[PDB]
Amino acid sequence: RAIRPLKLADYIGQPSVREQMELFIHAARGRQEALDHTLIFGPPGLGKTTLANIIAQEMGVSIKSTSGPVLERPGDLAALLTNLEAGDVLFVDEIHRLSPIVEEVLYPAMEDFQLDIMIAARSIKLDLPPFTLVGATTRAGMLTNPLRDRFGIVQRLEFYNVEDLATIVSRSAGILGLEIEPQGAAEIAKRARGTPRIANRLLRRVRDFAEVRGQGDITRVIADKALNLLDVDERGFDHLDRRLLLTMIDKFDGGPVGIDNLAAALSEERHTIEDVLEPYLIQQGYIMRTPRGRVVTRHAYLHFGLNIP
Amino acid sequence: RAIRPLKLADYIGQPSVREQMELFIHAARGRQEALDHTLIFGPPGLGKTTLANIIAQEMGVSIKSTSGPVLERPGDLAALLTNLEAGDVLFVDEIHRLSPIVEEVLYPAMEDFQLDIMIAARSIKLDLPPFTLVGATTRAGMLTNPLRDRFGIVQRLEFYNVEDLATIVSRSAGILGLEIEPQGAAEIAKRARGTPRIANRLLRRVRDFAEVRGQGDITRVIADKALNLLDVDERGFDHLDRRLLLTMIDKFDGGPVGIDNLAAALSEERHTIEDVLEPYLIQQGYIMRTPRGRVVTRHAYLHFGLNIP
Amino acid sequence: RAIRPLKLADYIGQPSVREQMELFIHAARGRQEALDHTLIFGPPGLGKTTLANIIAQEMGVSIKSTSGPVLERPGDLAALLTNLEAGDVLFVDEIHRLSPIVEEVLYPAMEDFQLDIMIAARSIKLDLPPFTLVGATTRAGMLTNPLRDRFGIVQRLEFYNVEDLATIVSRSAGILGLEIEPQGAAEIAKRARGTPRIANRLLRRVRDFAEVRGQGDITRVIADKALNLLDVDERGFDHLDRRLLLTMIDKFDGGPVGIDNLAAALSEERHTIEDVLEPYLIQQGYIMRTPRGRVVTRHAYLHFGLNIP
Amino acid sequence: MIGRLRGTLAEKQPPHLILDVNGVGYEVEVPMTTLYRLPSVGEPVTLHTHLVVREDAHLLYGFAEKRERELFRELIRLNGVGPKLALALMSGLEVDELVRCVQAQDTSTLVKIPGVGKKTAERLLVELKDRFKAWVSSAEADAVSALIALGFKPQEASRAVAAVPGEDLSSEEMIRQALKGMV
Amino acid sequence: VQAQDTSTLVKIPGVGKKTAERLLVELKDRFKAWENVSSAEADAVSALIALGFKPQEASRAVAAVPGEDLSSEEMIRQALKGMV
Amino acid sequence: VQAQDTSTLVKIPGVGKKTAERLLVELKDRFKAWVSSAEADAVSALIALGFKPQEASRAVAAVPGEDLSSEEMIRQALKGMV
DNA sequence: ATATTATAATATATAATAATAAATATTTAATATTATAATA
Repeated sequence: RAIRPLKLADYIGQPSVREQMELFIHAARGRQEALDHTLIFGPPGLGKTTLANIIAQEMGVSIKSTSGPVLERPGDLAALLTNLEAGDVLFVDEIHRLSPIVEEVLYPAMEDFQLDIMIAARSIKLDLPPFTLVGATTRAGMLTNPLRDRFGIVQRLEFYNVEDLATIVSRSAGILGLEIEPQGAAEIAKRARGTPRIANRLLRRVRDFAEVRGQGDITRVIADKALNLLDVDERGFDHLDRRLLLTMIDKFDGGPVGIDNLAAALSEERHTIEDVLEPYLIQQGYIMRTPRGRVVTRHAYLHFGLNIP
Repeated sequence: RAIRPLKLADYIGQPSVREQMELFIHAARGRQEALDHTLIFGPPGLGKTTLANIIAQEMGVSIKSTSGPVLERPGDLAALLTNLEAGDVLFVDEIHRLSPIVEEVLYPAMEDFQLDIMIAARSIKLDLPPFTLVGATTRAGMLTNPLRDRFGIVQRLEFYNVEDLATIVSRSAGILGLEIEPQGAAEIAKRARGTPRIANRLLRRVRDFAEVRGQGDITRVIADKALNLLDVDERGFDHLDRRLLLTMIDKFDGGPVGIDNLAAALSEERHTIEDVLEPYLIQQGYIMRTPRGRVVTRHAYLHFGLNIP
Repeated sequence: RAIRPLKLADYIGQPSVREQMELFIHAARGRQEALDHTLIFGPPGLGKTTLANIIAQEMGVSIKSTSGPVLERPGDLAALLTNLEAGDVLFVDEIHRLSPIVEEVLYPAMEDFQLDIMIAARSIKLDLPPFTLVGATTRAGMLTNPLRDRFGIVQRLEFYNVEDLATIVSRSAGILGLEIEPQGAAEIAKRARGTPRIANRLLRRVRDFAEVRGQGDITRVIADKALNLLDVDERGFDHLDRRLLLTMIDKFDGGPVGIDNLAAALSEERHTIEDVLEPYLIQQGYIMRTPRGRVVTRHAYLHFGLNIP
Repeated sequence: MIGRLRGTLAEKQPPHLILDVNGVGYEVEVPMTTLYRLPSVGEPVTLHTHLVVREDAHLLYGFAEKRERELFRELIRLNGVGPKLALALMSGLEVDELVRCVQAQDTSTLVKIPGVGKKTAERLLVELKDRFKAWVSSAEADAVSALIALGFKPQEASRAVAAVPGEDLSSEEMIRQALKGMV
Repeated sequence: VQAQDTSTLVKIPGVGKKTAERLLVELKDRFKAWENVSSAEADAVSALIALGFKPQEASRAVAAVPGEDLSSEEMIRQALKGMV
Repeated sequence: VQAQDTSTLVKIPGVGKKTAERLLVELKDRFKAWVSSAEADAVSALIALGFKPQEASRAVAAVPGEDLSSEEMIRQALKGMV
């Protein structure tokens, strides 16, 4: 019993990017050969695992879900390669950390699916079956440049715009049997970081709100007093978001200090803080990056009605 | 005789968060279904097991308060889930410390309440009754991205608002039988240090002060006389903190400092400082942290009229 | 009147310590209220256990100070809990040096004075009479923070100034039945490296050496002879320390040089130097090691009177 | 040699018993506790047995239980224990109670046995302390492998698996019932 | 042997633990004077085993001060005072 | 006994080299009338790859490459632990 | 432009457990006798 979109056209957002993967899909259907190795880079919440399993379903192939953090040994990599067969695919997340030995093992494994490592005595000559390794990292900058060059498919996954997220809200409510007002769908679409996972979580919160505080479906006023009870503004603020904004506009006077210092002050993990912060705050352009630190714009400081000194 | 509100409405300290989780409780009650997974993080020591027990009485079901050492082996948690029933709930703690084998066992346990296990490989599929998995950690940043993204409700715990801290001080003093003042309540709220336990300790100590110095009376002047000498300050500083600040600024003039050098010069090992005194001041943000030395910020310079380099 | 006096007026400690907490508990006792937990810590060898025994002596409650490293076992912890009764006080030495099992069998006793005992086996509910733990540690920095939160009162010990050391020397020599002049008392205080109980031991040794060469009266010539035989001047510099600083002023003239360079120059192990030699000088304004290296005041040069700009 | 008898009782002269197994009677003694479980004269009985060979004699000892034979044999392997001592011990107290007292290493409950010195009691308890152990279908193997993957030991898992649910049940419910237990 | 410490015995090569308690027991067995339960008591014993007590000190403490027709918490309390 | 083999007897538990070699010595007069190279190569390759030495040999011996190449028997041996 | 050293990982000395093989040690059963505690 899963809500999960099992269709290509469900993720109709980023129409140029989706059409690019559609061209790659029909190229894979037309090649009937070994694909180029895929490495997609994009912030989370967009369903990159959902995208990979949609790719597998359209290929008509079985998909195994693993990640770079999961793997630690080249023997585990060999096991994962062996479990896959002809007409299979592997989803891998966050390749950005990897042992180098795994990389030189994967170099012939993606050249010609070969394995030619040392045992001296007899070396291995194992040739893997034809299956495509699909990469779904968040940022390709931190990972090694030879791997990024060697991976064939690279694409930018971006936060979805208001109309796509509203459409996803409407169809997900249709899956659960509920209905959303177009204005409420639009406001929670431009909110929730423009990401279908966060949009669906917000949909669940607002539908529970309408289950108790409301007496029916969610309308614009239902969603508005939901965000009033959720303490969320028109931009999609959080209590932690408001506190961090207040600290870097007031305590540090623009916050020209490193992300490590503010994260330690908040006692927040670096990766979680940056994943929450950078995409929505950069697409709004409230805060840029300096080597001194992640200093704010004048517009962000004026957002709270405060004039820049 | 611990301090504990009986009901969720009786729980006071996070009124917006309390209203949100009351909405979730009534959503569980009205829908006649097990409540979603609730992620809890914030202060390390707050008696979260007792609050989970209160939620259990609100549900009217049993919650097995379990932690990392309890569920370090997948067999123990599997047995506890087998004794768990429909509409029940399981408190889980130290999820971050738990092994990834626990994580893969708990993937189908919350994923529509199933269980898949391997036995020349053979697969065995098991089912689980619906329940409310409760995940509470001291820090939620170590939670893996697919696991946290697959969860539902995420709830944040934090120290109370200053007026709401003052109300908590008043209620605890009424419990303790102290003849406290609202000005004294706001005083101790300013002294609450973000921790309810040390707050109640301060209520006990000012009650002793009113017993031995005044005639059993707690007023603003009595609270000031009790908490304006030695390791006290209206903001939260101590004479230990003032000594540390003065010894840093007279030696290195607000520059990079050696931590071993500081421990030697203060006649005080750096460990306790970075365990209690430094984390609170960095929680206030008043010390900016570098990999080449800890420096106080402009707030401490403004406290003593010091320049900015 | 003993080797360690048991009277609060007979020990001239820190004025804040001499004023606040023992007067507080003197005026608070007799209320039929169990005293809460109190911590004392600082430099080693300062008789924190003896000070706790003193405090319990004025409290008039049965008390026996036991060393934590001696009592590794929770069974003996239960023995000490059952040896005492309602409203009693207990002094523990080096709580941070306990095996953890003592700690988790001690937490419910701090919670609700409850000794939860494990034996389908079930735990048994074994209540405890009201009691009090008095903490006396050299450094409890690695102790668990929730145990700090259960504890109420903490006092530090610091390097006492020359007036307090002189008064301590005078009162302890009056206990010893000495005829030391106030100038000799100041000389003994300055010869002692602070540390009031270790200062008492040093005064005992000086008294014995003076009685070897004369009577109980101490003259400035007797103080000079004691400094010569102990090879430590009135500045407190050790003979090894004096030789090393003479080599440093004869080589680099107090310039900022590396710790490894001077360690190789003096043919001495650097870690022992760091934990022994410079600490005594660096509580005061003598050694100012920087990111470039060690800096020495000219007041340290006043022992020989040679300095550079 | 002799491990068990399944024969017919001939006469009862306690403690000495004669067991006519196919025409020939067997000189065997049983403890008075086993006297409380012997059948009548002429009735068949199955006795777990074990012989003792001496320099000048062969002595036959037969018990109602195999485990009683094993405990008797381990008592005889002790350097200071004769058959008369072991018969006195088991005529005083029964087997698993003595096992738990060996876990207890208590002399009070064993001194009361007639003819037994305290020194004998502590030496036997100390040299008998617990070094011993305390006293598949598709669904069975699937549960065993599942609990092995869950961290349970195979011997620990098997005793919880095969005890409560029946034979050839549904794997989910029988794994559920196996994991129903707690310690 | 009159102090009953096996640690001094076992450091000698060829001497293990079992030989050490044999020497202790069979010499204390009269040679070395001259120089040359209920549910509550079982619950108490099990609690002591779970709290680090070896069974002999959990045994003779019960034997010295047995509890009769009264609840567990007080005779275990005076037994804990008793073993001191 | 006819082949004067010792290591075959030694692998039996409780058998020393001297015991088996003596058994040879008296049995040669008592009796009057009366896996491949790739198997070890796969184990060595798995050990150097990172696999634990005894479970790797378990996977190798579960489905050996007696009638097929070393790479394919490694391929089907990695089926076991998945 | 050199070191330096304030923070960040790291690798093994020292706790532990698990076969194992040389080196041993190899006697209790019956019965008087004498205390010994309890007893007409």
